[PDB]
Amino acid sequence: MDIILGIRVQDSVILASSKAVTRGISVLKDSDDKTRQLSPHTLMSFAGEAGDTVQFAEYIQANIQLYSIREDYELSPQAVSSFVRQELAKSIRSRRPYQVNVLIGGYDKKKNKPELYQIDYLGTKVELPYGAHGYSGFYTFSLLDHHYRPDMTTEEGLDLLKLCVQELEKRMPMDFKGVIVKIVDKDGIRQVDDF
Amino acid sequence: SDPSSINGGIVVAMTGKDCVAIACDLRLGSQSLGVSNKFEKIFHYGHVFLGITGLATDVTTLNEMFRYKTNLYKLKEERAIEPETFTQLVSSSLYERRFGPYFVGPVVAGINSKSGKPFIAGFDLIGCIDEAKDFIVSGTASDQLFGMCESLYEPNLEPEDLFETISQALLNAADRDALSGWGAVVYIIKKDEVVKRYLKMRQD
Amino acid sequence: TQQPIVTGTSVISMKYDNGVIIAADNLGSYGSLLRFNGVERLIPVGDNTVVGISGDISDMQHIERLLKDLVTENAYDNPLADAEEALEPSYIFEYLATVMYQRRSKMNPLWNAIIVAGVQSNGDQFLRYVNLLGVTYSSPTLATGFGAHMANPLLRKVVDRESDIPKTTVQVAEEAIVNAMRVLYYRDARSSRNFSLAIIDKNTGLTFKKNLQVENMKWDFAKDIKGYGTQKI
Amino acid sequence: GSRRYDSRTTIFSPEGRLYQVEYALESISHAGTAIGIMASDGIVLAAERKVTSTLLEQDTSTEKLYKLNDKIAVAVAGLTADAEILINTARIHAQNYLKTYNEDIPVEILVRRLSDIKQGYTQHGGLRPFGVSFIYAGYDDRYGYQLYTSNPSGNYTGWKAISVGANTSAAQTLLQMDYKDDMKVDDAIELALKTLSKTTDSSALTYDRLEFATIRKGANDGEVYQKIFKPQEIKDILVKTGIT
Amino acid sequence: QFNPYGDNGGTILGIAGEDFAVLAGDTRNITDYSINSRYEPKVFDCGDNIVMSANGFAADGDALVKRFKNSVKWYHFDHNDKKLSINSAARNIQHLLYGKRFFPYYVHTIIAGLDEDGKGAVYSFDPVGSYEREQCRAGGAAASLIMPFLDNQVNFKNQYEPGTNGKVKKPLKYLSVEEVIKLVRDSFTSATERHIQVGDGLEILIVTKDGVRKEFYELKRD
Amino acid sequence: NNYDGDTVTFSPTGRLFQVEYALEAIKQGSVTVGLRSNTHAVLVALKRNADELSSYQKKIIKCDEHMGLSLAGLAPDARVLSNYLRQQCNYSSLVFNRKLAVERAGHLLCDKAQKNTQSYGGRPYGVGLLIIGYDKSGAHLLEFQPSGNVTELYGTAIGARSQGAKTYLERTLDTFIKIDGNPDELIKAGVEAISQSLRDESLTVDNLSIAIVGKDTPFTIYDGEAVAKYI
Amino acid sequence: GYDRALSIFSPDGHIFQVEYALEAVKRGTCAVGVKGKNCVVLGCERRSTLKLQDTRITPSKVSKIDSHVVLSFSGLNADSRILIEKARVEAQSHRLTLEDPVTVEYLTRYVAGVQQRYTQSGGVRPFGVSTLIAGFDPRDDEPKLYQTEPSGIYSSWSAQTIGRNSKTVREFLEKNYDRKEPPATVEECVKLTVRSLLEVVQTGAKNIEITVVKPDSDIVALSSEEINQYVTQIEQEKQE
Amino acid sequence: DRGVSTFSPEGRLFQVEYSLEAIKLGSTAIGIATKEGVVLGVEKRATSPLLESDSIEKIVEIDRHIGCAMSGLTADARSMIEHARTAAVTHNLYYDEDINVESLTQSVCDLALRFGELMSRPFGVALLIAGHDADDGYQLFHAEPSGTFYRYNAKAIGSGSEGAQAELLNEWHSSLTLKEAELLVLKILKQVMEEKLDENNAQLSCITKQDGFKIYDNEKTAELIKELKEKEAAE
Amino acid sequence: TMLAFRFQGGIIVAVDSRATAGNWVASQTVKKVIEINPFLLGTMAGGAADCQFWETWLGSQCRLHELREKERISVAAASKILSNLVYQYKGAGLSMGTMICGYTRKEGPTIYYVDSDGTRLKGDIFCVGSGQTFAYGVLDSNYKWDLSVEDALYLGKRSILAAAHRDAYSGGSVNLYHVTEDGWIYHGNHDVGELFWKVKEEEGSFNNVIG
Ligand SMILES: [Mg+2]
Ligand SMILES: [Mg+2]
Ligand SMILES: [Mg+2]
Repeated sequence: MDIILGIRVQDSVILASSKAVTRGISVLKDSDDKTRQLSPHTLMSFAGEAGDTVQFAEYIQANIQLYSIREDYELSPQAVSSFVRQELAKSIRSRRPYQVNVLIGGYDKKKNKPELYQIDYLGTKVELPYGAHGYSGFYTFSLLDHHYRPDMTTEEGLDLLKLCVQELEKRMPMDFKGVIVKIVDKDGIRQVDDF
Repeated sequence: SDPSSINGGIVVAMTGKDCVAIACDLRLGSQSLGVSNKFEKIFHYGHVFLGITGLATDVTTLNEMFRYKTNLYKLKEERAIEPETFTQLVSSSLYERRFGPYFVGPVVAGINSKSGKPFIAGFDLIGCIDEAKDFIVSGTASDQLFGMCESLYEPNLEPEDLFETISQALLNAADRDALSGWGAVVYIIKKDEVVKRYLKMRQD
Repeated sequence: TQQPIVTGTSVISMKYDNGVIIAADNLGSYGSLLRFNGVERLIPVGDNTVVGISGDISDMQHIERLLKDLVTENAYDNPLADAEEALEPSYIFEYLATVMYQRRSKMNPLWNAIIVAGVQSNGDQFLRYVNLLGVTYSSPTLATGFGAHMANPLLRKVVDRESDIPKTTVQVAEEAIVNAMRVLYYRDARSSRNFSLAIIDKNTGLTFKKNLQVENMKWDFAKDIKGYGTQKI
Repeated sequence: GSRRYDSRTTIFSPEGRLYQVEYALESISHAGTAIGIMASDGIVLAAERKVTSTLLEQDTSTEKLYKLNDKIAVAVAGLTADAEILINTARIHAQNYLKTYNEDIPVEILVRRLSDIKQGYTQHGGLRPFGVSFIYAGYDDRYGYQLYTSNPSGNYTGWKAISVGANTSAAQTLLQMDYKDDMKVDDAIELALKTLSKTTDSSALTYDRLEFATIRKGANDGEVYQKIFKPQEIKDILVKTGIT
Repeated sequence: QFNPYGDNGGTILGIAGEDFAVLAGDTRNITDYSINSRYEPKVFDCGDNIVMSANGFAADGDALVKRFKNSVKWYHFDHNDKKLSINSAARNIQHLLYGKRFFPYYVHTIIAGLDEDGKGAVYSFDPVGSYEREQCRAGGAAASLIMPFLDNQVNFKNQYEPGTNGKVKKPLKYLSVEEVIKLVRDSFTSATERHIQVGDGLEILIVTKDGVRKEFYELKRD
Repeated sequence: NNYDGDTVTFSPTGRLFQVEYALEAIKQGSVTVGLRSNTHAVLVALKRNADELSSYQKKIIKCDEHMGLSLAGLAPDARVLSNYLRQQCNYSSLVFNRKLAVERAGHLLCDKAQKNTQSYGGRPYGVGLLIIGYDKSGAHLLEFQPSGNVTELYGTAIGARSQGAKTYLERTLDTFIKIDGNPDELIKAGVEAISQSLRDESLTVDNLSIAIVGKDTPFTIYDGEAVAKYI
Repeated sequence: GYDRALSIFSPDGHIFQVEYALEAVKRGTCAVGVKGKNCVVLGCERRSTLKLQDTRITPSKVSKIDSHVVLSFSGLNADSRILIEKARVEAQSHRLTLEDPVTVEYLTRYVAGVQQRYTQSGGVRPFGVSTLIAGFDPRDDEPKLYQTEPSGIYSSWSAQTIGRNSKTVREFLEKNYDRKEPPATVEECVKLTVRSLLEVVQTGAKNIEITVVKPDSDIVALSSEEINQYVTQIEQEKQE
Repeated sequence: DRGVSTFSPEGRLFQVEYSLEAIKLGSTAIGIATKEGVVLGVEKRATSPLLESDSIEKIVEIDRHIGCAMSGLTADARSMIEHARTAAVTHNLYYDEDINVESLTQSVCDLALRFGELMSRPFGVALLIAGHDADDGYQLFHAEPSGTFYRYNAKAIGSGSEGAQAELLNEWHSSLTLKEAELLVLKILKQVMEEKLDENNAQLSCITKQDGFKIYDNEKTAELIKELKEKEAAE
Repeated sequence: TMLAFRFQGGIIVAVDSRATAGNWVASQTVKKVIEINPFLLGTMAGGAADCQFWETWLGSQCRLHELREKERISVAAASKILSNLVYQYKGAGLSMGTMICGYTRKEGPTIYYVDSDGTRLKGDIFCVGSGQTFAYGVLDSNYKWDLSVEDALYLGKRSILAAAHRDAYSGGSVNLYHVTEDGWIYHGNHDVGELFWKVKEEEGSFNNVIG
């Protein structure tokens, strides 16, 4: 798919993901949620080749849910991100690689810290204060490099995210039909229904 | 397209008097786009240091792999691996992927704990060992580093002088490369103390 | 997938009233080089079948061995190997046809065009074609390569349809085959003057003729041809 | 055919017991006693080497206490060769977990994995089980200090204090008598050595007949240190506790 | 490079009547601009009152027919000599074709016979197994020449009733076997005139409750 | 005794007891008769029922248009072997455009049964077969034993009380061999032969099973009211 | 590979290896399952021969297969882990492909199928384990309780017990459990489950484990003190 | 010990003969075939009153036109049913039609002797496979672990089989109605069962051409039981 | 051209009938709707064989599900069996565009778009094929949740007609299906050659064409 953004503020991680699903010359759906809850305090957004994206996300989801049940324990975001990276790093030298880029936003309940990980289809992991995949970063990183401060409040993070989406809506050629925004904090995961 | 120059980055190592130095930039990018300015390329397993340039997924993967192997080595041997031995391990590990290689340019640096002799070594992506006395270079600005090192370097430099030489070799080489820079780290290594210094450089 | 190296050109054949005739020159070409001048491309199987093969010679030699092995295998635990349970032309063909199509389906063909000529137990004439693609067909006249283009037209003037077969004698049929072989020598750049001819008759059996030559050739008129248009001398 | 000579190692008795497991446990009951004691500020591992010689090179010798990673160690009771097969597997499993999740393996997960391997040999394959019982001493940031034991059946359990090998019945009674929950490592060290000193089949307990180890947060600030005791260090702690 | 496929030309035609069915096909076999055979049967009786033809690449066509005939034999063995219905045969052929989805039988297959209510039936297949019951279907080289003629003369397409001027269609009256055979012969005569791969001879297999009958007709040999 | 635990063990007198026990399963099976002339070959089989509510177990299996057999012993083993024959008959047709010779069919069965008698883990087949067929050398009748032994015969019988039918055929040898171009009389001789193996029970309409193959006669099985003619 | 047929029939038509696997279950600690009107309770015996145990880390007897289903067992402990693992994997696989969590019946059918497979596969012995599988189907408020055994047969139970002295506690449940009116509340259901174990257990201290499963993935394990209050109230009513 | 595929001196496979003994210990199952349909009935035999009897599934649907009842080690039947269902559906996929009851039964029986040293032992369960097809009409088969299957007009398997079979011998005739067959299964089940027959410890089912295979409700069977009691008291 | 949309009265499914090989019209009588069971429908677009084969196969898997689970298969589960299958063949060259449409108690009326690329999407409206854009125009401007079964059926019929007219690779005839709480209901084959002139006259549309 197209645009997926992430921003880590003081006490939460905010993921924004486009709603459009274009298959050729037609916009098939304008309400697609490009994300899966891996665990109560870990969310993964994704974008790449059709089919592979969802197949990969649900495969990762299942594995983490299996781990949670076996150990009666939630893995740290760092641990989940490392598991995901290894799967993609394994995948890139396969017969047919997963063509999927992901952002993993999680709140570590042990350290009481939000964490944002950006991983591409090659298995290239980086922890960031804010991240993006595809052409999104080309427009948004300049704004983020400018207005972001690490002690921001979730509301300030959302305002800065609106600034990013407005710039994308102005300068990007493709109509991505707005974004679904989700916040990950100590209380878990919730969706901002008005954006 | 060329895997060795998608992410970009550089590493350089030098020998001094009873000391070695290894340095790297902090950039990680997706071609023209700068993504991270905290992607370190130097790792260590005990007192042996390993710098890795090239494709970032493989840099991360190999680090995890050599951590794996050096941890088992230590449990069985009941001692930390030495630079000379680790160098052979890196070569072996890389050549086993001869026809499906990791796209990297590793650089080993360290001091033998028994002999006290400084040691550096470089490799190609498939295991060929370049065991130089003076210096080793790797990355997208290796040509630049070769020119800087070949002119700036002199043998038997003291730790604090060696720092200046390797720092200026890296900095000025990175500034002539589009895919390198965005910060830099320098490790100064002595037989039983290691100092790590982050360098102030231009962020473009 | 390969490419043919040492090759054999046309194999021509036709039915007549009491049997079938088949013929093929004794050349093994190596591109434009006429390298081997003593190659037998008609291979008899028993006393009732002759298999004529064109195309790659190394593959021909392989097929030759399969047929030799087929006879051996048919004799095993077979008291009627020289009688009721002897190899028929139809059995030999279908075997080859199976092999050819299997090999093309593995994308590793036997680079040949084969004509199996023979006479069945009930005296019926057998004449069927198979090639590297596993393509099969039967006709009163069959020819491979250049023979398809030049021989068939001449042989079809003798036997144009099924009803012409009982009207065609062995002398007339052999005459047509020998004439066709001459024509191919005139016009095929990969033919030789020397050839082998085989007759399988339901009465007189298998007659295998070796060391035949193209004769009664017309060349004298060449002396009168001068230049390419305007030249008189 | 070959059926004639098959012992059938993986079958139930009429009573519902696994013959080979029961006999492997009988084998282990003759092995040198190993004791594990868990305290609030660390874990103690103590073990007795079997009838040694004066010509045995003790300082380079290891038959009882093994290191799985920096956080986890094991005490062995049974066939040493069998134990080393499993130990190398466990070491690899810990490294696999570290590579996958970039975190040190939780103690129980490692213990479960080895215990599952042992279980497999009792249910399928037709091979004899590993004649080994482990005491796992380890630490992680979830449960803190943990003691486990596994045996040839592949069954594992958690403990505050536990013994394996010879004279476990006598040893377990002595531990049950003197163990308390608010106990500390230095006290646990003393309890372990006192228990061995009473249950030993030898005439006297000496440094050359012992292997000793501690897992302490007695490492500079929030981290854990493993200490495999040297022969001279075992000799000193024997004098300190007043056994020699 | 080796090309495992070829084109043996030919053309086939199936027409379903009210209580009969026909499957016709020319007897010419070719490669490029040469004739291989003027009489090489292409339409086969496969048993159980089913007729079949796999037009296109003859090697794949002969292989498929051979394998289907085999399937009929084993259907009798495995299911107590039960008669294989035309609908069941069609589905079986879909699986034969799709079994080679990634290395196809390069053929246009048609089968004809009677359904379980005794009515005429024709089924048409593409090279990779898609199939559909039809009243009328031409296949092969000259299919593009014949089908429009059949749309017009069998289904009365674009034909209306005089006097009404486009308001009332021509009613779809049923055709007799003698009427169908006329349309088949005219179809192949016309195809022979304008298509070089069509000619030599026409062989028609007619299927009724009484069994399978054959009819042969000469075609132009040029 | 000590040498009957598996098929891989000779006894001290050189006997294979597992094979002999498999042979015993045939003797427990219901009687079936085979006989031929120069033009036709006939199978006659006495089918056995479990009780009055049950059907009568089928005894005859078709292998090709020109070949088939009757069974006595373990029916599932006959299904395995008949399936193998079907495949071999079919391989001969598809590859060589050649109907499989009855003698060669016997050789293939012999070799398939043999492998089960020399290897560990497996077991011998627990069934006897009577194969009839018409090929290029005329009519044929074979007797298959799961020891591997296959024998071409003019006539024979296998199963319980088969000795009575076998003696009858041994007397009638000169008569029934001459029954050429008359299928009904050849079947009559077979029905009369199998009657010599009956005790207490007699041939009823759902009891009797007959098969025939010949010069211009495909292998066809007759059951039910189709065999009432011969009762 | 090792292909030896260990589970085979005997002259009297018994598979002794499967029957000896049941004897291993008979040896195992007692487990009990009781379903109320809007809940299911799983009770489990802990033999007090093992003190100095660390109850934080010791494998608990009741295992969550998913957030809405639980599994307890009697028999070989090591064998039970293999079934539990397979069941947990199948639970996630079912969610992945069907987009809906397993029904309690489906999960039971799977575990039972695994147990059966080990009774006619070469080179393997049967599981020496019987299980009690309990929970609530997705978007359903009807309680579910199933039992499995080494042979692979499974069935649904209003109340059931397995393990050592299960004959005694089944005797108790058969006279005390009324089908027309099952334990209406969580209290009544837990009380009846504790009562049934008290017929066999010995001391009501740390020897009884109780786990209550309610609809919509509401699973909780009772503590020592909470259970001890039931033990106290039961005997005080008994003194009369 | 001895081979799993060993022949006895009498010419029987030891393991097959021993599995037949296990089937004799199983709960009774009865099948009766008529021209109006085939009826299948089973004894549930719950080991305890706390066992919810409706969870006992000894009668099973293979396809819309084929049902199946079991007796013996019922856990062994699950893979046989799975194969039967797959075979039935697969044939419909390949041939766009229903599969013949005999062909279905033959496919199940092919599994039977696939044991050795494939599965480690024969099946310890017998099946009554009942169904309908256009060619041979209403049919009832008895599939054994020997690989042998007999067709039956009526058949009883399990612990009360020889007593029930003798009763079916007298009672069955070619003009039985479906209602008469239902009562007849109930009558014979009640005779051979240890416990008193009711709608909770016994289950009925039938297969008809129109409605296909149906397992009877406990309310529907209860009425047939009451109808049976009255007609037996009628003389 | 094929469409499917959710509304008050369940689901409407409408498809065309044309099949082409290049510019050659191979068939005008193709059945692009697959009756998987009394409650499930499957639409076919792309490769004729791929769609036919794997959707009839899907019906075998759905039948096996309800035999094993004694319960009707969900539209979600049915669609995912097909999507997981085609995903295994990804790269091999399958060509499929399908809508899996059905009704269950737990889900209500549901439509899933399944694709040979592995795409599986739930939604209210879908149009697939070479003439999908033409159908979308009519649908989007006239769609409401509160449509009568009669009006919804017409909208679907009219949206295919729109595409049959403009798209060269669409046409022949229109097949209508209506899926309710009690299953699907076929609503006839409608020849475009007669439907066009009928709609033009009655609706007053298609004023560019002369008739
Ligand atoms: Mg820059
Ligand atoms: Mg022409
Ligand atoms: Mg158009």
